[PDB]
Amino acid sequence: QVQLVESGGGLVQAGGSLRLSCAASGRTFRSYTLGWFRQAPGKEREFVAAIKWSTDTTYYADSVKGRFTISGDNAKNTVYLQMNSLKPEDTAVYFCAARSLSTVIAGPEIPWPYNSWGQGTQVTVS
Amino acid sequence: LATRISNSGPISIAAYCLSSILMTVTNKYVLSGFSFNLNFFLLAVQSIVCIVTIGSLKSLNIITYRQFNKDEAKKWSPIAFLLVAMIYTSSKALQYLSIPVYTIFKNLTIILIAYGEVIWFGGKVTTMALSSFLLMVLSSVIAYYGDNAAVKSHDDAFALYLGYFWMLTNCFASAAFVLIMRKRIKLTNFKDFDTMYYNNLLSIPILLICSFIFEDWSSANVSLNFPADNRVTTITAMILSGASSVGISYCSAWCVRVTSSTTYSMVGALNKLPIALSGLIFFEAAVNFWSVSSIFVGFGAGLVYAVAKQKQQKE
Ligand SMILES: Nc1nc2c(ncn2[C@@H]2O[C@H](COP(=O)(O)OP(=O)(O)O[C@H]3O[C@H](CO)[C@@H](O)[C@H](O)[C@@H]3O)[C@@H](O)[C@H]2O)c(=O)[nH]1
Repeated sequence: QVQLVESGGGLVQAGGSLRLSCAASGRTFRSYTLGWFRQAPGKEREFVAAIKWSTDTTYYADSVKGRFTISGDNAKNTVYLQMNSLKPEDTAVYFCAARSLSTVIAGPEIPWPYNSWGQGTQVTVS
Repeated sequence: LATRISNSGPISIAAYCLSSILMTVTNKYVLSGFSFNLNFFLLAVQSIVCIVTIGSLKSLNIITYRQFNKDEAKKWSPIAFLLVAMIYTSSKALQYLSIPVYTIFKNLTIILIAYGEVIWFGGKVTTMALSSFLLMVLSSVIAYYGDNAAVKSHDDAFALYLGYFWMLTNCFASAAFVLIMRKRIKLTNFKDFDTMYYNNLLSIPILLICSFIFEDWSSANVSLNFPADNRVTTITAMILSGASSVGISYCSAWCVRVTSSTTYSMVGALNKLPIALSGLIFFEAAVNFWSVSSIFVGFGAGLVYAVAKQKQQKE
């Protein structure tokens, strides 16, 4: 079984910093695009960030530009998502979604080409 | 109006080329995934769709094939097994390798087919054909270096080796299927579609059983393969893949009927380049000096061999 596991979620005071990870329990992220979504308590999933593993090209959401930083450490097959200056509205469950299709056919902000998903981790900011 | 399109030349080649691309892109979409493990189940669904599709056409009187006979299936089971081994190793090889690298690696099959015929079927290999076989070995070597130029860990290289193992096995399984099936077609006398009908009849039971023993059929694993949200897209990809196999078969018999067999051999070889580029556009594939030149050297090698067989059959 190949699953994506997130870690690092928790409760942080407003204006702090946090880090989230998305590891793999199986094959490598080669030739895949890893994205981070959030599901607020009573809203729909929202795009946060994404990264292309091989070429390391990152696409960021409109409202999290200059605050988050999605980076990838190639030595452990892990994808990180630094969060800085978190506002209270960031409270949501952060999912990690693997993908293979290209950005030409569908944009990086579209969920349907994402064929895998992790359980996610609760992030709360007060 | 339907008569006008039926005899058209350009339309017959466009339909075949678009159905070939459709088969590869949808098969690669489902196969790649991230947690996809049920390769036997996917092949079983595609075969079931093929049997339902041709069963529908024959009912409407668009395609004619034979009627199943038990005595006629006991003599075709060996080829059903060879089809199972060929498709499965083709799914594994495509799962780990990119579409371009897989396509050029598939040209190694005709080296085994052509040299397979000389030992048993009494054929021969002309100098042009031999010149091609060298170019497809060169393309294989270049592509191997193309993939290896992007692996920098213990993992991401064992994945490559698994891709090459399933590719090499698929080369020996496709050569065996072509040669043995040729030997037996003289005995059975299937002509146009009954060969596909029996292939997809026996392939269904074999794949379903092999999935039970080999693949993991559990509540957890099935959820990973088919997330509730992405069920609609994955199912539609599987259905389009199965119906694309029927589309290519009907459009291939269509192409031969209109533009003769001489143009169909060259259409199959020329169509390889669109199939390779479809991998770059639709999926993330490495682009560099080795990989790009590998597509054009492997394309030129296939074209030269096609002209070589065209010359050999001329005299
Ligand atoms: N991709 C794809 N190809 C298909 C499909 N269905 C059929 N084909 C391809 O369509 C062709 C059908 O050719 P056959 O009717 O199987 O002829 P053959 O056995 O390959 O004929 C060979 O032997 C003869 C006697 O030695 C030769 O006369 C002939 O030229 C050729 O070498 C093959 O290339 C086969 O792979 C399909 O769904 N998909």
